[PDB]
Amino acid sequence: SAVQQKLAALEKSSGGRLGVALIDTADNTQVLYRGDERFPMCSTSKVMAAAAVLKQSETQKQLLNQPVEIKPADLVNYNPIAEKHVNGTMTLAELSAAALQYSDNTAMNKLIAQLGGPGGVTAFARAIGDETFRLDRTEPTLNTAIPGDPRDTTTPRAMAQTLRQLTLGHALGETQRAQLVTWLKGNTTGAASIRAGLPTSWTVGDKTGSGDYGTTNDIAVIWPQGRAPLVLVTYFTQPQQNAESRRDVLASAARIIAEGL
Repeated sequence: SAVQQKLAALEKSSGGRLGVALIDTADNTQVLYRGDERFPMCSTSKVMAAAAVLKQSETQKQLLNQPVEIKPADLVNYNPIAEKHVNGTMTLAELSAAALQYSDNTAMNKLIAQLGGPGGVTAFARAIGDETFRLDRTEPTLNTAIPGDPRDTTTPRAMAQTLRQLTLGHALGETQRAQLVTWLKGNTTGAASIRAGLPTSWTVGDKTGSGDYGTTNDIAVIWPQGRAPLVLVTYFTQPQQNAESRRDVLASAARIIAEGL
């Protein structure tokens, strides 16, 4: 299609490897570009950790209000919110919000711990029917994004389907789903990524990710004004370990997708 030729050209112009999956929930049509290739998730994996905690809260009704101590030893490389609460506590809700809306890496590690390790995050993916997602490491080493390394990867197609289920479907309870949507809509890190390729009137909830090898990712649910929502996953990684982030590629891919709907 026109759209796949334009995405291939964008990819060729960028020097990297681009993976895209769009689900249009109006007709359940899908547009895929390298849709079954593995990409390093980097911080887009935080969505799965937060959703797993939300799932636990369907039975432990008070779980999100549970205080969790933030100690200096807990701090890793990027902790914009947890830093503000060292030697104090954050609730699991506050950690989930921090992980999602600020990409706080300490918060992500506390969510992983709450789930019993990376295996507990992966287990949740399996439980909701995602056989592709794998979380193997904690922060910050899950962002190494080494070419060919299957650790901490998923595919665009798999992540789109899973994001759809978590936000628009019923993999979570009604209150939990609404909370996740509210968290994603409040993301602060996304302005230059998918959002930048889309009409300003559209409502977007997204989670970015960044890592080594210039890895630059964004996964989004999109609510156009007067139109069924869309799920869009854009993954991008590059051949040089020290390559710079290319959020403009994600904006451009979103724009190409938006041209056609």
